[PDB]
Amino acid sequence: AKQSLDVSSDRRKARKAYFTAPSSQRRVLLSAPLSKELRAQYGIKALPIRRDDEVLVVRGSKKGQEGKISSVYRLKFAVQVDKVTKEKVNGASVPINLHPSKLVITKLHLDKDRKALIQRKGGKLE
Amino acid sequence: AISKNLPILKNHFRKHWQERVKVHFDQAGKKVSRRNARATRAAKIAPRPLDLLRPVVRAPTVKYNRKVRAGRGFTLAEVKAAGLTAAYARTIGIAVDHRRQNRNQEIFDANVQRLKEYQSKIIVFPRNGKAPEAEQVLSAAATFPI
Amino acid sequence: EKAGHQTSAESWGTGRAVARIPRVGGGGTGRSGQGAFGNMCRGGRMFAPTKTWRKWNVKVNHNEKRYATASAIAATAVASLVLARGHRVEKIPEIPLVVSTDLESIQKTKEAVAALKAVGAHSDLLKVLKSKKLRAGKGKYRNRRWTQRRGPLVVYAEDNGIVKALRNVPGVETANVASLNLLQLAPGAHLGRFVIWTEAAFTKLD
Amino acid sequence: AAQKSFRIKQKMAKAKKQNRPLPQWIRLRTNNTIRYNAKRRNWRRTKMNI
RNA sequence: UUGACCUCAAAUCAGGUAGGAGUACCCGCUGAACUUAAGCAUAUCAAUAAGCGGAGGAAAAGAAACCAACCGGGAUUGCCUUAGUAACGGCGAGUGAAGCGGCAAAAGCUCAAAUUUGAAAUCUGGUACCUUCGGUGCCCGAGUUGUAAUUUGGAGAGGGCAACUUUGGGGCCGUUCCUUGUCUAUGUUCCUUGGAACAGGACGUCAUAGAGGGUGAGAAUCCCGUGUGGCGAGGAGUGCGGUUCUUUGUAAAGUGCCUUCGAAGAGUCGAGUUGUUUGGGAAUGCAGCUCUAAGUGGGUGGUAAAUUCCAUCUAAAGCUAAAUAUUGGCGAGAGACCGAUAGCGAACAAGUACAGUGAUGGAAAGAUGAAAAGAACUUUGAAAAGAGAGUGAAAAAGUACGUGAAAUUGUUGAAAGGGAAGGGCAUUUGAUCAGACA
RNA sequence: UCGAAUUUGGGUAUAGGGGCGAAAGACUAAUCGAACCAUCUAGUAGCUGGUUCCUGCCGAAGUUUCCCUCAGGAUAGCAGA
RNA sequence: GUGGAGGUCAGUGACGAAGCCUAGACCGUAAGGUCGGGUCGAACGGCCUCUAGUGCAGAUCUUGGUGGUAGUAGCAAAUAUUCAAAUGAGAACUUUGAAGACUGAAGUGGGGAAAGGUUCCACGUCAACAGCAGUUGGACGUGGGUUAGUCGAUCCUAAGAG
RNA sequence: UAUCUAGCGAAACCACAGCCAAGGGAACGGGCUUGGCAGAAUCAGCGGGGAAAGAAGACCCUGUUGAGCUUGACUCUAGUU
RNA sequence: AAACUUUCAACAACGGAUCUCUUGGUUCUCGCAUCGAUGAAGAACGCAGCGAAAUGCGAUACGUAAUGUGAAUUGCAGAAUUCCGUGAAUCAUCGAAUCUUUGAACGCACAUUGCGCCCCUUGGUAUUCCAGGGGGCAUGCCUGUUUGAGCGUCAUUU
Ligand SMILES: [Mg+2]
Ligand SMILES: [Mg+2]
Ligand SMILES: [Mg+2]
Ligand SMILES: [Mg+2]
Ligand SMILES: [Mg+2]
Ligand SMILES: [Mg+2]
Ligand SMILES: [Mg+2]
Ligand SMILES: [Mg+2]
Ligand SMILES: [Mg+2]
Ligand SMILES: [Mg+2]
Ligand SMILES: [Mg+2]
Ligand SMILES: [Mg+2]
Ligand SMILES: [Mg+2]
Ligand SMILES: [Mg+2]
Ligand SMILES: [Mg+2]
Ligand SMILES: [Mg+2]
Ligand SMILES: [Mg+2]
Ligand SMILES: [Mg+2]
Ligand SMILES: [Mg+2]
Ligand SMILES: [Mg+2]
Ligand SMILES: [Mg+2]
Ligand SMILES: [Mg+2]
Ligand SMILES: [Mg+2]
Ligand SMILES: [Mg+2]
Ligand SMILES: [Mg+2]
Ligand SMILES: [Mg+2]
Ligand SMILES: [Mg+2]
Ligand SMILES: [Mg+2]
Ligand SMILES: [Mg+2]
Ligand SMILES: [Mg+2]
Ligand SMILES: [Mg+2]
Ligand SMILES: [Mg+2]
Ligand SMILES: [Mg+2]
Ligand SMILES: [Mg+2]
Ligand SMILES: [Mg+2]
Ligand SMILES: [Mg+2]
Ligand SMILES: [Mg+2]
Ligand SMILES: [Mg+2]
Ligand SMILES: [Mg+2]
Ligand SMILES: [Mg+2]
Ligand SMILES: [Mg+2]
Ligand SMILES: [Mg+2]
Ligand SMILES: [Mg+2]
Ligand SMILES: [Mg+2]
Ligand SMILES: [Mg+2]
Ligand SMILES: [Mg+2]
Ligand SMILES: [Mg+2]
Ligand SMILES: [Mg+2]
Ligand SMILES: [Mg+2]
Ligand SMILES: [Mg+2]
Ligand SMILES: [Mg+2]
Ligand SMILES: [Mg+2]
Ligand SMILES: [Mg+2]
Ligand SMILES: [Mg+2]
Ligand SMILES: [Mg+2]
Ligand SMILES: [Mg+2]
Ligand SMILES: [Mg+2]
Ligand SMILES: [Mg+2]
Ligand SMILES: [Mg+2]
Ligand SMILES: [Mg+2]
Ligand SMILES: [Mg+2]
Ligand SMILES: [Mg+2]
Ligand SMILES: [Mg+2]
Ligand SMILES: [Mg+2]
Ligand SMILES: [Mg+2]
Ligand SMILES: [Mg+2]
Ligand SMILES: [Mg+2]
Ligand SMILES: [Mg+2]
Ligand SMILES: [Mg+2]
Ligand SMILES: [Mg+2]
Ligand SMILES: [Mg+2]
Ligand SMILES: [Mg+2]
Ligand SMILES: [Mg+2]
Ligand SMILES: [Mg+2]
Ligand SMILES: [Mg+2]
Ligand SMILES: [Mg+2]
Ligand SMILES: [Mg+2]
Ligand SMILES: [Mg+2]
Ligand SMILES: [Mg+2]
Ligand SMILES: [Mg+2]
Ligand SMILES: [Mg+2]
Ligand SMILES: [Mg+2]
Ligand SMILES: [Mg+2]
Ligand SMILES: [Mg+2]
Ligand SMILES: [Mg+2]
Ligand SMILES: [Mg+2]
Ligand SMILES: [Mg+2]
Ligand SMILES: [Mg+2]
Ligand SMILES: [Mg+2]
Ligand SMILES: [Mg+2]
Ligand SMILES: [Mg+2]
Ligand SMILES: [Mg+2]
Ligand SMILES: [Mg+2]
Ligand SMILES: [Mg+2]
Ligand SMILES: [Mg+2]
Ligand SMILES: [Mg+2]
Ligand SMILES: [Mg+2]
Ligand SMILES: [Mg+2]
Ligand SMILES: [Mg+2]
Ligand SMILES: [Mg+2]
Ligand SMILES: [Mg+2]
Ligand SMILES: [Mg+2]
Ligand SMILES: [Mg+2]
Ligand SMILES: [Mg+2]
Ligand SMILES: [Mg+2]
Ligand SMILES: [Mg+2]
Ligand SMILES: [Mg+2]
Ligand SMILES: [Mg+2]
Ligand SMILES: [Mg+2]
Ligand SMILES: [Mg+2]
Ligand SMILES: [Mg+2]
Ligand SMILES: [Mg+2]
Ligand SMILES: [Mg+2]
Ligand SMILES: [Mg+2]
Ligand SMILES: [Mg+2]
Ligand SMILES: [Mg+2]
Ligand SMILES: [Mg+2]
Ligand SMILES: [Mg+2]
Ligand SMILES: [Mg+2]
Ligand SMILES: [Mg+2]
Ligand SMILES: [Mg+2]
Ligand SMILES: [Mg+2]
Ligand SMILES: [Mg+2]
Ligand SMILES: [Mg+2]
Ligand SMILES: [Mg+2]
Ligand SMILES: [Mg+2]
Ligand SMILES: [Mg+2]
Ligand SMILES: [Mg+2]
Ligand SMILES: [Mg+2]
Ligand SMILES: [Mg+2]
Ligand SMILES: [Mg+2]
Ligand SMILES: [Mg+2]
Ligand SMILES: [Mg+2]
Ligand SMILES: [Mg+2]
Ligand SMILES: [Mg+2]
Ligand SMILES: [Mg+2]
Ligand SMILES: [Mg+2]
Ligand SMILES: [Mg+2]
Ligand SMILES: [Mg+2]
Ligand SMILES: [Mg+2]
Ligand SMILES: [Mg+2]
Ligand SMILES: [Mg+2]
Ligand SMILES: [Mg+2]
Ligand SMILES: [Mg+2]
Ligand SMILES: [Mg+2]
Ligand SMILES: [Mg+2]
Ligand SMILES: [Mg+2]
Ligand SMILES: [Mg+2]
Ligand SMILES: [Mg+2]
Ligand SMILES: [Mg+2]
Ligand SMILES: [Mg+2]
Ligand SMILES: [Mg+2]
Ligand SMILES: [Mg+2]
Ligand SMILES: [Mg+2]
Ligand SMILES: [Mg+2]
Ligand SMILES: [Mg+2]
Ligand SMILES: [Mg+2]
Ligand SMILES: [Mg+2]
Ligand SMILES: [Mg+2]
Ligand SMILES: [Mg+2]
Ligand SMILES: [Mg+2]
Ligand SMILES: [Mg+2]
Ligand SMILES: [Mg+2]
Ligand SMILES: [Mg+2]
Ligand SMILES: [Mg+2]
Ligand SMILES: [Mg+2]
Ligand SMILES: [Mg+2]
Ligand SMILES: [Mg+2]
Ligand SMILES: [Mg+2]
Ligand SMILES: [Mg+2]
Ligand SMILES: [Mg+2]
Ligand SMILES: [Mg+2]
Ligand SMILES: [Mg+2]
Ligand SMILES: [Mg+2]
Ligand SMILES: [Mg+2]
Ligand SMILES: [Mg+2]
Ligand SMILES: [Mg+2]
Ligand SMILES: [Mg+2]
Ligand SMILES: [Mg+2]
Ligand SMILES: [Mg+2]
Ligand SMILES: [Mg+2]
Ligand SMILES: [Mg+2]
Ligand SMILES: [Mg+2]
Ligand SMILES: [Mg+2]
Ligand SMILES: [Mg+2]
Ligand SMILES: [Mg+2]
Ligand SMILES: [Mg+2]
Ligand SMILES: [Mg+2]
Ligand SMILES: [Mg+2]
Ligand SMILES: [Mg+2]
Ligand SMILES: [Mg+2]
Ligand SMILES: [Mg+2]
Ligand SMILES: [Mg+2]
Ligand SMILES: [Mg+2]
Ligand SMILES: [Mg+2]
Ligand SMILES: [Mg+2]
Ligand SMILES: [Mg+2]
Ligand SMILES: [Mg+2]
Ligand SMILES: [Mg+2]
Ligand SMILES: [Mg+2]
Ligand SMILES: [Mg+2]
Ligand SMILES: [Mg+2]
Ligand SMILES: [Mg+2]
Ligand SMILES: [Mg+2]
Ligand SMILES: [Mg+2]
Ligand SMILES: [Mg+2]
Ligand SMILES: [Mg+2]
Ligand SMILES: [Mg+2]
Ligand SMILES: [Mg+2]
Ligand SMILES: [Mg+2]
Ligand SMILES: [Mg+2]
Ligand SMILES: [Mg+2]
Ligand SMILES: [Mg+2]
Ligand SMILES: [Mg+2]
Ligand SMILES: [Mg+2]
Ligand SMILES: [Mg+2]
Repeated sequence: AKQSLDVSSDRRKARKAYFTAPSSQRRVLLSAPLSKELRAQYGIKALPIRRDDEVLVVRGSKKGQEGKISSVYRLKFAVQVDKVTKEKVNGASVPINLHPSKLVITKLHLDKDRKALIQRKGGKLE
Repeated sequence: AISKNLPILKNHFRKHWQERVKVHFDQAGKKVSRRNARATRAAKIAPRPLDLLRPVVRAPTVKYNRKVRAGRGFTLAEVKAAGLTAAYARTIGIAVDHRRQNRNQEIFDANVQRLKEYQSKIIVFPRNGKAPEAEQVLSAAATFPI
Repeated sequence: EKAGHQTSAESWGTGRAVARIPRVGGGGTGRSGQGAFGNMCRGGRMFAPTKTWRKWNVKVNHNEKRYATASAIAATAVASLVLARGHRVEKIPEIPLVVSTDLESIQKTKEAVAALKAVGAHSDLLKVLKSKKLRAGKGKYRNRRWTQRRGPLVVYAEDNGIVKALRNVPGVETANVASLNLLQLAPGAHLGRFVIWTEAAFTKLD
Repeated sequence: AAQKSFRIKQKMAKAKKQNRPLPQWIRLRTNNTIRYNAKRRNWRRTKMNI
């Protein structure tokens, strides 16, 4: 139940905000949940995906697969795992587009900032 | 366009009236806005009480002189007789009317006693600093009904 | 109000083998020549276009109003009307359903639901939930997307956390005796809302 | 015409430069939506009116 | 001869201000006709549209030359009402206010006319320094053809007498207000259908969070958010809460009594006439021309005049918040609203493309799929393409792309037809089908 | 008709109750007994045309009177409820 | 019978909603209602109420789409064409050579003003266009190209503007 | 030219349509009634008919509809005296 | 009997109705007060490694400076030194700048990339001519500064 006078339940206002969201906003929209292990490891539930993270597809056809995020394709609202790809007729390979909400994070890529973030949310780390 | 046994009506709609229709859609709006406006004035105004002291007054004409009714301000005579000056009575939340004249003793004693009871039932904080928080009674009209 | 009328379109008069609506003037665009203004023309003004000074609200006599809500309260007893209204109430102690005043002071949702269940509301809370449907109409994309049933009405005397504990459970509505609203006492003008009266509230009724 | 002002020769220059087909690479962009050049002009079909 | 004064000039003189835009709402000017009157000229539309000048966040109005006639009221604005009334009106058609009462908001004042005359006490500019929205010193200049203090009708001023009572200007930190940043619950466990589970079943958890959107199909618990709170950042500012430094002062103000006074706006008020306007009627406002006052005067008192009274304000100079307005602008929350021939003309490279000498006119046009996975390769072909293949859940989705009606068309099948066709009741024949037996 | 009251380019002036007219109401951008553009404007229309589902019950008038009335109104009458 | 709104049936649905098709079935006097099958792909209905931008054959109705007409009218002004080679998938129409003709310097020749604005030139090239065609083009694609003390403008004045 | 061919390919118009005689009928029917009759599918011509097509009759009347123009028609007006 | 015409159906055409969609429209309400000579609004021409347009910008040209984020951008190429970092980004924010030709539009004109004047400076043997660089010159009005005009007019000279 919305209660502030500055949230809008308007379904049109929302969809516009999502599709027209700027790159910086999509980073946080493209959040993946950490894996069971990593969650008790960091006291933290999920994190904005980033490139050299390690991930396991826990939904869809590529259920079970895993790999490193090759590129975050913020434009496409889609993340690409280099290891999860299509071959074509002409043999050629092509990335599949994956969504962070259907992935799980297994090994983080830690920055000075990536840590301070985990601590900003109230986590612990190794 | 005259027919049947109907009362002759006078519906003045021959100018471009549809141009000047005022629907008070903002009726609930402006009440919410008026309530908030007073809740801010209340808080700006320290423990002072939103309104000023109004006098008794006998309503004009042969139709309303039975009733008595809050007037504008207290006349220079009543203010003096009740023992204070015009200039100061204003800073004490008392409304003074330089225009009203006193011709009726009854009303006169009435308002001078109205000023006594007002003075006796307020407290005027010092100019210094202290500001001994004493919580606002909100009207004054309600406090000293007519 | 300016819709349909953003044209300087004239009739062509008769004598041109073509019907005599106003028509767009000029050339080079294929709008040029098309019927205009008319309520039967593509692009025209509509017939008797809607206006904001339509009567929206309605005056009901204050007293007729009370009679209505009084009556709506009266029938929150009468087991049959409540059943006939939806409202799975076969397994409740009695009607009216008066509950301990300790209900008004419950702060936490899970503890609230758990008592509602304890006193018999279980089946009705389940009617909602098992009933949420995608609204059939175009309303479904006009901020009226889902749909559901109406749960019990919990009437309190003093709000001490109860209104916040229940707010987020589907279908349950809370109300303060001194108020009381015909729209909840009789949703969609059917009588017999399942009401759980706190005891404090029950006595204040009188 | 055949001995013009710079203002006119300039307008024609900007004209020329708009008379080109679509740069085909655009057709490939994500969410691309432009199919052909819909403002293409031709000297013997639509005169530019100075 | 030299120095002023008055009035008038010039500078690429020192510093500034005006234009233009926009215009929803606001202050003015100007100003129709369609229309209504079943004709029409007065009237009406309308003191409206078009035209012109000027402002603001509001504008304007505003501290009574007011309303009244009462036991009187007491700036303005606005609502509810007064009232479709008083009144105006080829008294036709039509028109049409105000006082009182309730309410919203409230707030009050300052010039002119005075001898500072034992001291122009006042002020722009330059300049140096400073604690720079400003202060100080100094110097030009303004100003006596009057710049300050004092006073504003409610008063008030000069005398004389008698007593009390009261304060100014800074720092600095908060709060307040404005802009902002970040963080803050709970399943992705099993089974089934599926290309995809976000679907049904099973077992759970959170809930001051089951608003909403995203994600391969209806997702509280997958993601972002929501709820509740927490931690910050940058501003503004004298509202007020704290503090703290200067004492501004031989300063300024309030009140009682006695005495003398008591200045109060002119080509204006007013009057004639003309025109316009108004419900305003022997004339409601406004303007033009002519006439033009007074001081126990002047104005008003909704029927002209003469006389006598009475009531009531104080014009011809001025400022001022709120309640009020708002089809514009900036930012937000919404809807028993429209759903691509609808809704704004425009959901799209739409005020586009196109037309016109120009003023102007002004369209059409959304949807493959979860994903291009947008068809490798073979074969026939000059090519486009066809045929295989291949992708896909599906090509009964192939960038002619969701569904894909109708008119209309090709093919196939059946049937009828000697100047139309189609229809009614009825039955033969052919085709086709329900139900009921038990 | 064809050496001039000749033909013609460019520039320039005249603008809508106005222009220009060796005069035809001619010409004034395919527009002229009053140009084009927008707006007042959804101008008015006693006249013309159209006015969208089913069934059930009842069921007319073209006559009276007055009308600048005679292709229209009011009035009574007939009709339904 | 339709669009939307309150209530309810814990209604239907990706194991196929809505829609569309169907000289198949059934209910109603009728407006209509129900079902089967096929196509289809994400929503939708019954009942009590509420609500209106709520029902079409017509309006020389609005917008869009489509016929009969009909392979029809027609593609006849400007004297006119022909033989071969080359190219090309393809040649009445391109290119070359040969012939026959025309305009007949008051030009169908050689330049310019106004107007266009790249049509000029080259290379490539035929989906549309050039009312037969096309290998050609003023088409399409891709490039190149306009050199000034003396040629113009710029300066002057004209009617006139201001 | 038409006409036959190859390529290219419109428009008007269209309630449904297309054989007559008489009758009656809104007083000149393709349809209705009674007769005559009546056989696929077609090409070139043709101007009898389709009261053919082309424009909501310019004539004529009606409308309490206009407008250009005139005048001792009503009512005014710039100007002028 | 074909053909042809007609009717029904299946499959294929034509056409885009229907159903379901919706970053749009429409209406209501709340909050707020900010264009311009410090050159606005509007116009023109330009600007990317590969752009015609839309959007954005101005020869510093899909951007420069700053600040927050904390690793993209992505149609292709690309740089690679930018990933425990004064640091990715077609990011957000925006307080600093650049801001052609114009426009109230201001040296004059303007169907002209037309024609003057002044100052500083540089080169050409140059205060004077030519060329490059910089900075300037519209109108009305107010206050003041300076320089003036008039038997308008006061005094003061010998
Ligand atoms: Mg929050
Ligand atoms: Mg966030
Ligand atoms: Mg986070
Ligand atoms: Mg991206
Ligand atoms: Mg995705
Ligand atoms: Mg009657
Ligand atoms: Mg009215
Ligand atoms: Mg009218
Ligand atoms: Mg409003
Ligand atoms: Mg309000
Ligand atoms: Mg108040
Ligand atoms: Mg009294
Ligand atoms: Mg009274
Ligand atoms: Mg204090
Ligand atoms: Mg309108
Ligand atoms: Mg119009
Ligand atoms: Mg026609
Ligand atoms: Mg139309
Ligand atoms: Mg419309
Ligand atoms: Mg209408
Ligand atoms: Mg009632
Ligand atoms: Mg709980
Ligand atoms: Mg659930
Ligand atoms: Mg439902
Ligand atoms: Mg709906
Ligand atoms: Mg729907
Ligand atoms: Mg529907
Ligand atoms: Mg030339
Ligand atoms: Mg043009
Ligand atoms: Mg031109
Ligand atoms: Mg100067
Ligand atoms: Mg202006
Ligand atoms: Mg104006
Ligand atoms: Mg007028
Ligand atoms: Mg009108
Ligand atoms: Mg009338
Ligand atoms: Mg009339
Ligand atoms: Mg009439
Ligand atoms: Mg008339
Ligand atoms: Mg009227
Ligand atoms: Mg008038
Ligand atoms: Mg009006
Ligand atoms: Mg106007
Ligand atoms: Mg203001
Ligand atoms: Mg402003
Ligand atoms: Mg205000
Ligand atoms: Mg006064
Ligand atoms: Mg008053
Ligand atoms: Mg009356
Ligand atoms: Mg009347
Ligand atoms: Mg009036
Ligand atoms: Mg009125
Ligand atoms: Mg009152
Ligand atoms: Mg004040
Ligand atoms: Mg004093
Ligand atoms: Mg003074
Ligand atoms: Mg599964
Ligand atoms: Mg979904
Ligand atoms: Mg979805
Ligand atoms: Mg659903
Ligand atoms: Mg969701
Ligand atoms: Mg949900
Ligand atoms: Mg939840
Ligand atoms: Mg949630
Ligand atoms: Mg969550
Ligand atoms: Mg800031
Ligand atoms: Mg006065
Ligand atoms: Mg006179
Ligand atoms: Mg006037
Ligand atoms: Mg009178
Ligand atoms: Mg008058
Ligand atoms: Mg008097
Ligand atoms: Mg008198
Ligand atoms: Mg009085
Ligand atoms: Mg003043
Ligand atoms: Mg004022
Ligand atoms: Mg608005
Ligand atoms: Mg709201
Ligand atoms: Mg909104
Ligand atoms: Mg549209
Ligand atoms: Mg349509
Ligand atoms: Mg509609
Ligand atoms: Mg349109
Ligand atoms: Mg869209
Ligand atoms: Mg568009
Ligand atoms: Mg335009
Ligand atoms: Mg355009
Ligand atoms: Mg187009
Ligand atoms: Mg689709
Ligand atoms: Mg489509
Ligand atoms: Mg898709
Ligand atoms: Mg798609
Ligand atoms: Mg193969
Ligand atoms: Mg094969
Ligand atoms: Mg194939
Ligand atoms: Mg499937
Ligand atoms: Mg399918
Ligand atoms: Mg296929
Ligand atoms: Mg499909
Ligand atoms: Mg394809
Ligand atoms: Mg399709
Ligand atoms: Mg025959
Ligand atoms: Mg039969
Ligand atoms: Mg049996
Ligand atoms: Mg005239
Ligand atoms: Mg005229
Ligand atoms: Mg004139
Ligand atoms: Mg024309
Ligand atoms: Mg005229
Ligand atoms: Mg023209
Ligand atoms: Mg109409
Ligand atoms: Mg008539
Ligand atoms: Mg008529
Ligand atoms: Mg009936
Ligand atoms: Mg009968
Ligand atoms: Mg008469
Ligand atoms: Mg008559
Ligand atoms: Mg008739
Ligand atoms: Mg009668
Ligand atoms: Mg009867
Ligand atoms: Mg419905
Ligand atoms: Mg469908
Ligand atoms: Mg079928
Ligand atoms: Mg069938
Ligand atoms: Mg059946
Ligand atoms: Mg049937
Ligand atoms: Mg049945
Ligand atoms: Mg079926
Ligand atoms: Mg089926
Ligand atoms: Mg289906
Ligand atoms: Mg779908
Ligand atoms: Mg339902
Ligand atoms: Mg109903
Ligand atoms: Mg309708
Ligand atoms: Mg019909
Ligand atoms: Mg029908
Ligand atoms: Mg329809
Ligand atoms: Mg139809
Ligand atoms: Mg029809
Ligand atoms: Mg009909
Ligand atoms: Mg039709
Ligand atoms: Mg046809
Ligand atoms: Mg052919
Ligand atoms: Mg032929
Ligand atoms: Mg011919
Ligand atoms: Mg020939
Ligand atoms: Mg010859
Ligand atoms: Mg050969
Ligand atoms: Mg030939
Ligand atoms: Mg030969
Ligand atoms: Mg030869
Ligand atoms: Mg010859
Ligand atoms: Mg010659
Ligand atoms: Mg010759
Ligand atoms: Mg020649
Ligand atoms: Mg040449
Ligand atoms: Mg050209
Ligand atoms: Mg050349
Ligand atoms: Mg060539
Ligand atoms: Mg071809
Ligand atoms: Mg061509
Ligand atoms: Mg051709
Ligand atoms: Mg061809
Ligand atoms: Mg080319
Ligand atoms: Mg080129
Ligand atoms: Mg020369
Ligand atoms: Mg020159
Ligand atoms: Mg002049
Ligand atoms: Mg022939
Ligand atoms: Mg032959
Ligand atoms: Mg042929
Ligand atoms: Mg041929
Ligand atoms: Mg032709
Ligand atoms: Mg045709
Ligand atoms: Mg018919
Ligand atoms: Mg027929
Ligand atoms: Mg016959
Ligand atoms: Mg016979
Ligand atoms: Mg006969
Ligand atoms: Mg006939
Ligand atoms: Mg016979
Ligand atoms: Mg034959
Ligand atoms: Mg024949
Ligand atoms: Mg004939
Ligand atoms: Mg014919
Ligand atoms: Mg005619
Ligand atoms: Mg007509
Ligand atoms: Mg006339
Ligand atoms: Mg005429
Ligand atoms: Mg006469
Ligand atoms: Mg005469
Ligand atoms: Mg045989
Ligand atoms: Mg059928
Ligand atoms: Mg379509
Ligand atoms: Mg639709
Ligand atoms: Mg969708
Ligand atoms: Mg909306
Ligand atoms: Mg709101
Ligand atoms: Mg570009
Ligand atoms: Mg871009
Ligand atoms: Mg920028
Ligand atoms: Mg780039
Ligand atoms: Mg690096
Ligand atoms: Mg940094
Ligand atoms: Mg940065
Ligand atoms: Mg950015
Ligand atoms: Mg620069
Ligand atoms: Mg800029
Ligand atoms: Mg100039
Ligand atoms: Mg220049
Ligand atoms: Mg010049
Ligand atoms: Mg030098
Ligand atoms: Mg030298
Ligand atoms: Mg320069
Ligand atoms: Mg001066
Ligand atoms: Mg001087």
